[PDB]
Amino acid sequence: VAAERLEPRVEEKDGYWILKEQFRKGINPQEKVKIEKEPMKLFMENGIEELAKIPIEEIDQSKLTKDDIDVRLKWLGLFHRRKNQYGRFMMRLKLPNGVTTSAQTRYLASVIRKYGKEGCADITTRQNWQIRGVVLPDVPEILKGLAEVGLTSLQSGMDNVRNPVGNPLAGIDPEEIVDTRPYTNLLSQFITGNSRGNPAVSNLPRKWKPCVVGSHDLYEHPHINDLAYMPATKDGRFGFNLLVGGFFSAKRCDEAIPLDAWVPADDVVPVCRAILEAFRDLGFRGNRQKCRMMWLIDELGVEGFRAEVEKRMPQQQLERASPEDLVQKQWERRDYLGVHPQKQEGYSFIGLHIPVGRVQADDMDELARLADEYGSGEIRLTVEQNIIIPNIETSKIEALLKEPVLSTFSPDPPILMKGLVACTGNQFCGQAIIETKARSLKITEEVQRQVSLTKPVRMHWTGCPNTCAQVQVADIGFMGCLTRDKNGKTVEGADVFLGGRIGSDSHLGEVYKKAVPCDDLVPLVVDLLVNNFGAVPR
Ligand code: SRM
Ligand code: SF4
Ligand SMILES: [Cl-]
Ligand SMILES: [Cl-]
Ligand SMILES: [Cl-]
Ligand SMILES: [K+]
Repeated sequence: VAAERLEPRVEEKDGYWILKEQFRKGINPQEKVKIEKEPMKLFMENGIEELAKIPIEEIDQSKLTKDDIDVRLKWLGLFHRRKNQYGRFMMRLKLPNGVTTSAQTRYLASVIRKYGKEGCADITTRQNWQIRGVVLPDVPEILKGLAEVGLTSLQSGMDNVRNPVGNPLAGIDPEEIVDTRPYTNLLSQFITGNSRGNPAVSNLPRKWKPCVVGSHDLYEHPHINDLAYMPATKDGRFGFNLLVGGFFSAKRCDEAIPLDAWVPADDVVPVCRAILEAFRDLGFRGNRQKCRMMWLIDELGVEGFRAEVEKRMPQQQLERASPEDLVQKQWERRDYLGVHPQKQEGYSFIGLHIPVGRVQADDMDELARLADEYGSGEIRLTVEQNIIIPNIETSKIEALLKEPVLSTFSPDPPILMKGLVACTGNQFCGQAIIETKARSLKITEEVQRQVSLTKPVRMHWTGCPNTCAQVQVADIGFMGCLTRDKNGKTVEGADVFLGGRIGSDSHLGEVYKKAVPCDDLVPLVVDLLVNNFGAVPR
C-alpha cells in the first residue's frame, strides 16, 4: 500500500468535516448529498425549524429539500416512509445498552398516540426504540420533548455510529463479567457530543456499529459488530481486546476479526475515536456496497489498518491483544425470559416477551406502570425485541404474575416465541419484499401447535437482503423474496437459512432452500424442527 493512500480524505471546515476537493471524483450519490449541505446543520444550526414549516408537496419540488427529508433527516433519527407511509416519519433513538425509563416510555407513547392508526412503536434488533407516525411539522416539538425526558435521536441512521449495544443484564446478573452501562453510556455521549451533535464522527463513509461485551453469553453479538469490546485482563489490568469489521449486507456478511489490540478500560472512548477517525479519513466512498469498514481493513490489511488506529491514539500507543479474554467458552446461553434473582439480595428481574417487538401506546403505558409499581421505573430492551423489568422486590413477584397484561407480554411464552425475531417488513419499510411481523407470528403459532420441543430454536424473519433481522445468526432464518405458486402466480416467499450459531462458538448461516412460498413454510419448518432440533409431533 502506497503512502499516498494514507492521506486523510476529509478536513474540518467551520465545525464540520467535509471531503477534500481532490477526493470528490467518483463518489456515490449519498456523498454528493452530504457535500451539497451538511446534514448536522438541521440540528446544530436549527435548520429543522424552517424546514418543518414547508408543506411536504412543496418540499418534494426541489432536490435540496427533498434530500433534506429523505436523507439528511436520518442524522436526526428521522426516516421518511416515502413509499409505504407517505409524509410520515419513523423516529429512531440513541438508547445505549437498551436502558429506558417509565417517564421516557410514557413520553414516547404520548407521541405515537397522537397519530392514531398511523402510530405504533417497535423494539429493534439493536435494543432500541423506534416510534412511527411522526409528521414533519411536529418534529421541532418532539425534539424538545425528547430532550426534556433525557433522550436523543441524534445520528441514528445513515453514515453514523449506530446504537451502542451492551449486556441486557448489566449490573443485575450474578454471572456478569463487567457492567457494560458505563461504557455504552460513554460511547453514546461521545458519538452525540452529549446530545448536541458530534460532527467529527457524523461524516463516515457508511454506518458503523459498536458493542461492549459484559456477558459470558455474548448477548451483545460481538461477532457482527464493526467494533466489539471483549473484556480481558492484560498484565494484571482490566480492559478490552478489540474485534473489528463485523457486518452484514446484501453482498457480503463477515464476522469481526481481531485488531490485535488491547486497551485499558479507561481507553474505551479514545480507541473508539481513533478507529472512527481512521475510517472517516481513509474509507472508500464509491459503490455503497463496498464502503463498510471491513472493506478498508481488506484494502490496507489488518496490520495496515491497525497502524492507522495507533497513530490516532493519545501518545500514539496501542498495546497488542491479551492472549486470553475473560469470556468463558464453556457456557450455555441463558434464557432471560421469566423471573430471575439479581445479584442484589431480595431482588429479581423479569423478562417479558414482546411478540415481534411491536407495541401500541396503551401497551407502552402499561409496561411503564409495571416498571413503576414493581420495579424502579426502569425498562430494558433486548436485541430479540423483548423487555426486562429489573429491580423488583422478590416478595412482589406473586402479585406481578397475576397482572392481566402478562397474558399478552408473557414471562413464559412457548419456546419458539421466546426466540422469534422479525424486522419491520413491508408494513412500513420501502425496501421490504414481504410482510414480516404478522406473517412470522402466524407461522410460528401454527408450527408450535404441531410440535413440542426443548431446544431453544431461534427463528429470524427479515424482509429483504439488508438482513436487519440478522437471518445469518438464526437456527432457522427466513429472508423475504417473491416466488411462484403451483399455477405460476406471484406469491410472497422466503429463502430459508440454516447454520447460524451465536455465543462464543459463533457461525454464519447460509441459504438452505430458496424461494419457498410463505403459504408452504409450516410443513417445511415442522419437519426441520423434528429432523434437526429434536422436536416431537403433538
Ligand atoms: C429497525 C431495524 C430492524 C428491526 O425491526 O429491528 C432496521 C430497519 C431498517 N434498516 Fe437496518 N434495521 C435494524 C438493524 C439492522 C442490522 C442488525 C444489527 O445492527 O445488528 C443490520 C445488519 C447488520 C449490519 O448492518 O452490519 C441492518 C442492515 C441494514 C442495511 C444494510 C447495511 C449494508 O451495509 O448494506 C440497510 C441499508 C443501508 O444501510 O444501506 C438498512 C436500512 C434500514 C432502514 C433504515 C431502511 C429504510 O430507511 O427504510 C430500515 C427502516 C425500516 C423501518 O421503518 O423500521 N439496514 N440493520 C433495526 C434498527 C436498529 C437500530 O436501532 O439502530
Ligand atoms: S431487512 Fe429490509 S425489509 Fe427489513 S427493515 Fe431492513 S431494509 Fe426493511
Ligand atoms: Cl439509513
Ligand atoms: Cl421508502
Ligand atoms: Cl439499520
Ligand atoms: K420479541
